[PDB]
Amino acid sequence: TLSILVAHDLQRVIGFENQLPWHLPNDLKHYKKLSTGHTLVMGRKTFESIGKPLPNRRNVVLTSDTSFNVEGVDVIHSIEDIYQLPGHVFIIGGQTLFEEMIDKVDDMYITVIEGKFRGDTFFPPYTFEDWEVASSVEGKLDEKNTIPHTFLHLIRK
Ligand SMILES: NC(=O)C1=CN([C@@H]2O[C@H](COP(=O)(O)OP(=O)(O)OC[C@H]3O[C@@H](n4cnc5c(N)ncnc54)[C@H](OP(=O)(O)O)[C@@H]3O)[C@@H](O)[C@H]2O)C=CC1
Ligand SMILES: COc1cc(-c2c(C)cccc2C)cc([C@@H](C)C#Cc2c(C)nc(N)nc2N)c1
Repeated sequence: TLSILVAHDLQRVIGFENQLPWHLPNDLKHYKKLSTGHTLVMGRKTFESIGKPLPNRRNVVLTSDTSFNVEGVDVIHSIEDIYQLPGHVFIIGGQTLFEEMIDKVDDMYITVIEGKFRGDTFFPPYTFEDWEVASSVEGKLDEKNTIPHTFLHLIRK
């Protein structure tokens, strides 16, 4: 199966100057959980901002740069390449990837940040008519997680 995994605010902002405008450990913990034992696909400029890759899951990068051959990471160069990848595959960003993939994924896992942050990169608009709300869970807030957030699981009708 093919899923989107994203965190966006109330105006679908996802990043500002190449990092997440917010910091929310519980999203990261939530993000962390589902990814384990699966494939993750990202645009070069997303991987760039992480540098250090994630343990215990197949990290794949999409770039047209054949020249890049960075240690311990699989490379692809087109969308077709994605179709030919076993197991459960996750689209993790960034924008230009989400834009391309939103109409191809089976379901979506969205953390909705209940706020309005300044951003320069966005998640594509989408209507609930196309999307069965399979689940909706309010995130708990403590001292380390100060921002209201909702974990959604949207499935295409
Ligand atoms: N809130 C969230 O859940 C997340 C937010 N972000 C945010 O996203 C922002 C980055 O967004 P964006 O600029 O879109 O970054 P991307 O990682 O999506 O960079 C896009 C790159 O992917 C490659 N690419 C995309 N499509 C193709 C294709 N069809 N064929 C070959 N290569 C392709 C290109 O690389 P190349 O030119 O080398 O070929 C392109 O430059 C950051 O600000 C970051 O903070 C990122 C992930 C998650
Ligand atoms: C090292 O672990 C990361 C750290 C950051 C990071 C943070 C949290 C703050 C400042 C700068 C950076 C680079 C970003 C990520 C990216 C890959 C992601 C993601 C993502 C998340 C967090 N949630 C949902 N739902 N989808 C997502 N694709 C991973």
